[PDB]
Amino acid sequence: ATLNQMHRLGPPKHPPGKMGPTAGRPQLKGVVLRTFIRKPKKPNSANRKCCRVRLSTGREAVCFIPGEGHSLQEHHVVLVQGGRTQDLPGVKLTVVRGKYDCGHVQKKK
Amino acid sequence: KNILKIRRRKMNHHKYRKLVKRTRFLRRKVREGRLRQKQVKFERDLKRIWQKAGLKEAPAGWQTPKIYLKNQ
RNA sequence: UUUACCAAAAACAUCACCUCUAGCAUUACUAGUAUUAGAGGCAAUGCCUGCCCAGUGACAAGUUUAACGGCCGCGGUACUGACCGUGCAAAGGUAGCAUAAUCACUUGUUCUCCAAAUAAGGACUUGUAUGAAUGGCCACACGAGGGUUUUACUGUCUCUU
RNA sequence: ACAGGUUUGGUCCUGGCCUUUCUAUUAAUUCUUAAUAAAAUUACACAUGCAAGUAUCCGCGCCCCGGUGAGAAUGCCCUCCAGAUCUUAAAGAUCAAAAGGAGCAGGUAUCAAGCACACCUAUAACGGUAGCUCAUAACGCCUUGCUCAACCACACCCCCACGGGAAACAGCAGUGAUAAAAAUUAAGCCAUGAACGAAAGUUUGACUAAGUUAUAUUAAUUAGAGUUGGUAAAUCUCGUGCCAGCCACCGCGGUCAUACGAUUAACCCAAAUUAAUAGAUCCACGGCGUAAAGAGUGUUUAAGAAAAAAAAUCACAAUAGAGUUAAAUUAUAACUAAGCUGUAAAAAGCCCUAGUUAAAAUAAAAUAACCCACGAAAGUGACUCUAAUAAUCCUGACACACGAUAGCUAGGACCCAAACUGGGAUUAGAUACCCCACUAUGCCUAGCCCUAAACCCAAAUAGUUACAUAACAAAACUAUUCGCCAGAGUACUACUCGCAACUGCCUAAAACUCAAAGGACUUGGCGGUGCUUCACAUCCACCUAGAGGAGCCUGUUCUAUAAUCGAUAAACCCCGAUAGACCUUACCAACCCUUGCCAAUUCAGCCUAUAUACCGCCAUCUUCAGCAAACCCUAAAAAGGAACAAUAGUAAGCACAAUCAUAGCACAUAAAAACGUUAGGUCAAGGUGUAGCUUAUGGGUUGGAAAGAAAUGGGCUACA
Ligand SMILES: [Mg+2]
Ligand SMILES: [Mg+2]
Ligand SMILES: [Mg+2]
Ligand SMILES: [Mg+2]
Ligand SMILES: [Mg+2]
Ligand SMILES: [Mg+2]
Ligand SMILES: [Mg+2]
Ligand SMILES: [Mg+2]
Ligand SMILES: [Mg+2]
Ligand SMILES: [Mg+2]
Ligand SMILES: [Mg+2]
Ligand SMILES: [Mg+2]
Ligand SMILES: [Mg+2]
Ligand SMILES: [Mg+2]
Ligand SMILES: [Mg+2]
Ligand SMILES: [Mg+2]
Ligand SMILES: [Mg+2]
Ligand SMILES: [Mg+2]
Ligand SMILES: [Mg+2]
Ligand SMILES: [Mg+2]
Ligand SMILES: [Mg+2]
Ligand SMILES: [Mg+2]
Ligand SMILES: [Mg+2]
Ligand SMILES: [Mg+2]
Ligand SMILES: [Mg+2]
Ligand SMILES: [Mg+2]
Ligand SMILES: [Mg+2]
Ligand SMILES: [Mg+2]
Ligand SMILES: [Mg+2]
Ligand SMILES: [Mg+2]
Ligand SMILES: [Mg+2]
Ligand SMILES: [Mg+2]
Ligand SMILES: [Mg+2]
Ligand SMILES: [Mg+2]
Ligand SMILES: [Mg+2]
Ligand SMILES: [Mg+2]
Ligand SMILES: [Mg+2]
Ligand SMILES: [Mg+2]
Ligand SMILES: [Mg+2]
Ligand SMILES: [Mg+2]
Ligand SMILES: [Mg+2]
Ligand SMILES: [Mg+2]
Ligand SMILES: [Mg+2]
Ligand SMILES: [Mg+2]
Ligand SMILES: [Mg+2]
Ligand SMILES: [Mg+2]
Ligand SMILES: [Mg+2]
Ligand SMILES: [Mg+2]
Ligand SMILES: [Mg+2]
Ligand SMILES: [Mg+2]
Ligand SMILES: [Mg+2]
Ligand SMILES: [Mg+2]
Ligand SMILES: [Mg+2]
Ligand SMILES: [Mg+2]
Ligand SMILES: [Mg+2]
Ligand SMILES: [Mg+2]
Ligand SMILES: [Mg+2]
Ligand SMILES: [Mg+2]
Ligand SMILES: [Mg+2]
Ligand SMILES: [Mg+2]
Ligand SMILES: [Mg+2]
Ligand SMILES: [Mg+2]
Ligand SMILES: [Mg+2]
Ligand SMILES: [Mg+2]
Ligand SMILES: [Mg+2]
Ligand SMILES: [Mg+2]
Ligand SMILES: [Mg+2]
Ligand SMILES: [Mg+2]
Ligand SMILES: [Mg+2]
Ligand SMILES: [Mg+2]
Ligand SMILES: [Mg+2]
Ligand SMILES: [Mg+2]
Ligand SMILES: [Mg+2]
Ligand SMILES: [Mg+2]
Ligand SMILES: [Mg+2]
Ligand SMILES: [Mg+2]
Ligand SMILES: [Mg+2]
Ligand SMILES: [Mg+2]
Ligand SMILES: [Mg+2]
Ligand SMILES: [Mg+2]
Ligand SMILES: [Mg+2]
Ligand SMILES: [Mg+2]
Ligand SMILES: [Mg+2]
Ligand SMILES: [Mg+2]
Ligand SMILES: [Mg+2]
Ligand SMILES: [Mg+2]
Ligand SMILES: [Mg+2]
Ligand SMILES: [Mg+2]
Ligand SMILES: [Mg+2]
Ligand SMILES: [Mg+2]
Ligand SMILES: [Mg+2]
Ligand SMILES: [Mg+2]
Ligand SMILES: [Mg+2]
Ligand SMILES: [Mg+2]
Ligand SMILES: [Mg+2]
Ligand SMILES: [Mg+2]
Ligand SMILES: [Mg+2]
Ligand SMILES: [Mg+2]
Ligand SMILES: [Mg+2]
Ligand SMILES: [Mg+2]
Ligand SMILES: [Mg+2]
Ligand SMILES: [Mg+2]
Ligand SMILES: [Mg+2]
Ligand SMILES: [Mg+2]
Ligand SMILES: [Mg+2]
Ligand SMILES: [Mg+2]
Ligand SMILES: [Mg+2]
Ligand SMILES: [Mg+2]
Ligand SMILES: [Mg+2]
Ligand SMILES: [Mg+2]
Ligand SMILES: [Mg+2]
Ligand SMILES: [Mg+2]
Ligand SMILES: [Mg+2]
Ligand SMILES: [Mg+2]
Ligand SMILES: [Mg+2]
Ligand SMILES: [Mg+2]
Ligand SMILES: [Mg+2]
Ligand SMILES: [Mg+2]
Ligand SMILES: [Mg+2]
Ligand SMILES: [Mg+2]
Ligand SMILES: [Mg+2]
Ligand SMILES: [Mg+2]
Repeated sequence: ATLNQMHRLGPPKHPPGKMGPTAGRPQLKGVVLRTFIRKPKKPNSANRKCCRVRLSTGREAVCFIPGEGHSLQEHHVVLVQGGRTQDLPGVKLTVVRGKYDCGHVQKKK
Repeated sequence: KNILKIRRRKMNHHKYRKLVKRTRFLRRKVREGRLRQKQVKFERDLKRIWQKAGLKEAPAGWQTPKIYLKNQ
């Protein structure tokens, strides 16, 4: 704008970050509620294996299971991370595989 | 063209008016309830002034008028 | 204000709002004259007061519901039915509100209150028998009205002296 | 940033999102050693040990080092220094509490007013004024250590600890609970610093030296991880078949996947490699007609800016009064007629109707106007008069006064118009378009409401036509300003504040979702748009003979059968068939035969799946005039490229045309008919790509089919 105007409002500052689903934490603990399946957005189609967890922050959320095949039951603990699924609406949480009651997707050799 | 921005507004306005009719009296209840919180918080704002200024009672000649609940 | 002597109220009245009737002179109304005066209605304020003149009145064949009064079915459809068929009506019950001082079912369902509530308050609600001046809905102040909670208090009571 | 990917059939423009760089934690996969550094979830609770002693008494010391970041917008910077303490022949000096301000200092104005927050008296605690702060951010609310040879703050909680809960590791180790977060209940005062000491010296979980850890660098002893569609370094064969899965962005998988799982080759990091979360970095000295952005108008306060010119007139329709009425309409009378009104066409409606002749009230103001005045904007154009258009003239708010229509309140008005509602049609329905009524409502007086596409989407005031074309449109710019704009929705929304509003106005978010949303443009295609010219068996008008009814022939479609396939809108339906009793024959029912036609072949044979893998043949637009290489132009080029008193186009090729055939001409018919379109038709003419079958999906014999309850297309023969 004009100078006086740029003086009245000062310099531009860059806005502090909006935290993700994990709320600033790189991973989180979780306890499963019900395993189920959800349908992808339009141009492509499948059915993905998905889960519901409670977190140490007390909040319940939808998280996703990467890989094919798994052993997941209620009350099983998992480590979750901030990977966002492109396929599904609003599923921003992903179970890290290889820790706790989720072992690596089993080799077929 | 630009109509397509404007058309949105039109629908988005119309769909509002409809709501405001159906939700109308519900909205009156909530509104008048909200003035009923208003006038009260006004009151506390003044009572806090006596009780900070040390006087127990309100100053002489104070009825503390209702502005927010004013009608007619 | 009311049943003098079993009812003081949620009845009546009432500011307000509304209809109808009246163009005028020595006893009422009135020594007035339509912003007036009579016959009523409903109850201030605030938001409102939907559709119906076929019936019965009323007025002047025609007109009137802030006059008496009314304000629907029976099937088919994505558990529900926006949609469709068809009939009947003068119109087909809206806005609200809702288990109510509202036939029954009925101690409706649920939430709060309590150790426990057929109580009380909040919701939900087809009430097929709510509902708009035979007024509907909120709201202030008010009430020897009618219910429920808490404080405090006690010979009400344990349980009497 | 030297930038890159990502909106569209495509091109620019605007514009977010993402990648490529560097750092820190944790995790998943791996990890040989040593060296240097750094070690940290948790102002949650703390088992056990230790962290203050020294010294002839007294005394000196005992959050000093050390810990932590809980709290507080705290504070950095800069004056000014009390007091503690050191030195000493009394002033030097080290910290520096408190008190202060040139200046700077987290977000939020949807926190806009705080509520005694000031001063005068030197009189000596009484009186006297009415102030102080604040849109240059007062008063709040939220979150936070730090500007780093250090600084600030806390020490179990009640900011402060007299008292109260209650029984304190935010000293070093270690331990529960919790968290994505995991060092030794280790050794000495030997070096330094500190505490005492006259002094040897004593103590010190400060510290020194170790010990534990891939957490970061160095170095070798040590090789494992990620990737290979694009951006972005690098791929082969299987498997799977919109499934299982994958991706940071675009996206990949629907039977041939370089994107998935697994190989193979490779690429790039390397004792590490990837993933996740935070940082560092990242807007606008850019912009505001059409893209997000100039508020509906004017004035002023604050606060700014400035050479000289900067008051001339209506070509006449500011505003507010008071009076007036020209054409029309209508009350309501008098003649006349039975009809009048209304649409594409009709009904309804009115016949207290229509025509003509008379006539006030209310309303509204032909022509002049092809004008371009007035007003700040909204606005203002029938007539006359009264009042009257701020400013020696830059800008200026949330303050002040205005503001079309519609709307609200009260009192009048009502010729006409008219939401609404009620009839009538139109229609599957018509809550509408079309007709008939008729109301609020437009009109006057007072008071509100304060919104418009209030738009000329172009801010005000000086200037200039110099530089210059994103695109379009109203050509391009400086200078001083004021207002405004940080992806798209969510949103003229939710909460807030204020307002004669209480379905209102104003001001105005976020969770969530997406990878776009948008401005202009280009070529098509289409248009129940307008205009011109046509259709020649061709749409209407017109001519002739038929079909749909009947019988029968034949083809489909359903049902029927153990019992083919294919075509199936125009462009299937006497269709591949110019031809099924066996055969043809693909089919079903049984039976039989396994180098099973050939010169040879771990080889033959397959009317098995794919016509959306194709060649061949064709249909169709189409009896349509174009289609395409080679060039050349266009203040950019997606693309377009003609005018004959011609303006940027030239072009061989191939269609059409021309010639051939119909036994001479001419005509007509025949043929011809490019490019592409319909993934149009056919793997059953045949041939093949890919997949399958191989004592069978192959090859033979024998017998069996094709029945009609219907439904229909086409024909033939008729009804004389
Ligand atoms: Mg991911
Ligand atoms: Mg919308
Ligand atoms: Mg509210
Ligand atoms: Mg009595
Ligand atoms: Mg009495
Ligand atoms: Mg009594
Ligand atoms: Mg009432
Ligand atoms: Mg009563
Ligand atoms: Mg009647
Ligand atoms: Mg109802
Ligand atoms: Mg209710
Ligand atoms: Mg009952
Ligand atoms: Mg009833
Ligand atoms: Mg009524
Ligand atoms: Mg009644
Ligand atoms: Mg009664
Ligand atoms: Mg009743
Ligand atoms: Mg009262
Ligand atoms: Mg009472
Ligand atoms: Mg009483
Ligand atoms: Mg009383
Ligand atoms: Mg777009
Ligand atoms: Mg595209
Ligand atoms: Mg387009
Ligand atoms: Mg993206
Ligand atoms: Mg680790
Ligand atoms: Mg660590
Ligand atoms: Mg502690
Ligand atoms: Mg410290
Ligand atoms: Mg520190
Ligand atoms: Mg502040
Ligand atoms: Mg100081
Ligand atoms: Mg807010
Ligand atoms: Mg605070
Ligand atoms: Mg903090
Ligand atoms: Mg304390
Ligand atoms: Mg104490
Ligand atoms: Mg410790
Ligand atoms: Mg301590
Ligand atoms: Mg532990
Ligand atoms: Mg020790
Ligand atoms: Mg060490
Ligand atoms: Mg390492
Ligand atoms: Mg290293
Ligand atoms: Mg090794
Ligand atoms: Mg490459
Ligand atoms: Mg499937
Ligand atoms: Mg394959
Ligand atoms: Mg990739
Ligand atoms: Mg792969
Ligand atoms: Mg920049
Ligand atoms: Mg521009
Ligand atoms: Mg925005
Ligand atoms: Mg403007
Ligand atoms: Mg303004
Ligand atoms: Mg506006
Ligand atoms: Mg100047
Ligand atoms: Mg006037
Ligand atoms: Mg007339
Ligand atoms: Mg006509
Ligand atoms: Mg008629
Ligand atoms: Mg004109
Ligand atoms: Mg004009
Ligand atoms: Mg004058
Ligand atoms: Mg002037
Ligand atoms: Mg001016
Ligand atoms: Mg000015
Ligand atoms: Mg106005
Ligand atoms: Mg009006
Ligand atoms: Mg009125
Ligand atoms: Mg009227
Ligand atoms: Mg009249
Ligand atoms: Mg009329
Ligand atoms: Mg109608
Ligand atoms: Mg139709
Ligand atoms: Mg039409
Ligand atoms: Mg009328
Ligand atoms: Mg007007
Ligand atoms: Mg305008
Ligand atoms: Mg305009
Ligand atoms: Mg204008
Ligand atoms: Mg505007
Ligand atoms: Mg705009
Ligand atoms: Mg301006
Ligand atoms: Mg210039
Ligand atoms: Mg161009
Ligand atoms: Mg947004
Ligand atoms: Mg608006
Ligand atoms: Mg609003
Ligand atoms: Mg405001
Ligand atoms: Mg024909
Ligand atoms: Mg034709
Ligand atoms: Mg026939
Ligand atoms: Mg026939
Ligand atoms: Mg069959
Ligand atoms: Mg067949
Ligand atoms: Mg077929
Ligand atoms: Mg076809
Ligand atoms: Mg075909
Ligand atoms: Mg034929
Ligand atoms: Mg045969
Ligand atoms: Mg065969
Ligand atoms: Mg097929
Ligand atoms: Mg084909
Ligand atoms: Mg086919
Ligand atoms: Mg072909
Ligand atoms: Mg040509
Ligand atoms: Mg060419
Ligand atoms: Mg070209
Ligand atoms: Mg010839
Ligand atoms: Mg010829
Ligand atoms: Mg031909
Ligand atoms: Mg030819
Ligand atoms: Mg041709
Ligand atoms: Mg096909
Ligand atoms: Mg073949
Ligand atoms: Mg083959
Ligand atoms: Mg065979
Ligand atoms: Mg046979
Ligand atoms: Mg037939
Ligand atoms: Mg014949
Ligand atoms: Mg014949």
